[PDB]
Amino acid sequence: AFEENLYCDYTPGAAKAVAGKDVILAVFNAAGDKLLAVAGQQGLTVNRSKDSIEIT
Amino acid sequence: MSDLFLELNGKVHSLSETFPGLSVQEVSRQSPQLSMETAEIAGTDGVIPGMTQFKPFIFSAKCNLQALDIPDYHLAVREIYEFLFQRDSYYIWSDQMPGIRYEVHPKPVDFSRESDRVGLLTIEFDVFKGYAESRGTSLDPMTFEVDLWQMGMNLSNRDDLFYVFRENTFRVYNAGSDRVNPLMRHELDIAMTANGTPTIHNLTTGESFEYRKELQKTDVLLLNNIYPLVNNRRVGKDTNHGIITLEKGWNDFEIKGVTDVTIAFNFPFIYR
Repeated sequence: AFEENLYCDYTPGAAKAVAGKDVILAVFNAAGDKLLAVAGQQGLTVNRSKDSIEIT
Repeated sequence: MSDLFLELNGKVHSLSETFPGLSVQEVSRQSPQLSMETAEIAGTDGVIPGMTQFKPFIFSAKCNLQALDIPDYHLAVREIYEFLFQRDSYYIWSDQMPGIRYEVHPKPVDFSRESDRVGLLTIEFDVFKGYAESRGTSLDPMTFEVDLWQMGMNLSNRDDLFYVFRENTFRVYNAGSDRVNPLMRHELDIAMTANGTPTIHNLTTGESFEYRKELQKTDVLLLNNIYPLVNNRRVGKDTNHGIITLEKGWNDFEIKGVTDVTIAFNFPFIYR
C-alpha cells in the first residue's frame, strides 16, 4: 500500500464494477411506514423498454 | 425532402413551414379513373363504348406531427384542422413535381395518436375536375427565371412555342393531354385586335368563329370560354355562335377578313 504506488494503485477513482449481491429489491409494507427487503433474494432483473414509431 | 404547397386566397403556404412540427413523409396520386359509357344490347357479346370520361380522383400525402408536449399536440391538431378544411376548393402541388397543380377539396382524415407527442396522418384531397393543370398558363414565358416549368410537361424539344401571333396563318401548340374545349368547363381565352371583319378558322379541328361587324385596331375582341366580347361588351348576337377548340399537339389557325392581326392565346395545359 506504499512505495509511491509504484506497482500497487490504491487510489480510488471509480468502482469499475458492482457486485450483484450489493443491489437488492425492497418493497413498502401495506402501511407504507417501513421498507422491507425481500428475504432470500438470489436474482434480480429490471427491464425498461421503449416503443418505436416508423416515420419512413 | 418532400413538402406540399397550398394556394389559398392568393397566398402560397408551405405545409411544413406553416406547422414546424408537421413534416410530409410521402406523396402519391391515384391513377386517372377512366370510365367508358357502356351500352349493352341483350343477346350480344360485350358492350358498345360511348365516350370515354374521367372521374374525380384522390391525391394523398402521408405525414407525421411531432409536438413538444401534449397541450402543444392538441393545439397543433386543432390548427391543422382549421388550416386544411376551408369553405371552398383551393390549389395544391408538391416538391417532387412543382410544375403541376391540382384544384382540390379536403377529405375527413383522423389523426392516429401513436405516443403522447407524435401523431401520424394521411391527408387525402379529392380532385373533382378529373385532371391536373399546369401552374402557369400559356401566356407565361418559357424562361428559366419564371421558375414555373419543369420536365415531363410534354414541352416539345424540337421547336419554339409562342402564343402571340402577328400574321393571318400560324400554328399553336397545345401541350396538354386533353383537347381544350370551353364547353367542357375548360379555361381558354383569345384576345385579338385587328382591322376589318374577322373570321378565325381552326383547320385541324375544323372549327370557325365568325364576327359579323367591322373592327378597328383600338377595339379588342376577347373570347373567354363561351363568351365573345368587344371592350367587355357581350356581342353574341352578332356572331355565328361557333367556338374554337385546341386539339392535342399542333393546330393550324387561319384568320380571314382583317389585316395587321394581333392574336394571343391564354389557356392552361390539361394533364392527367
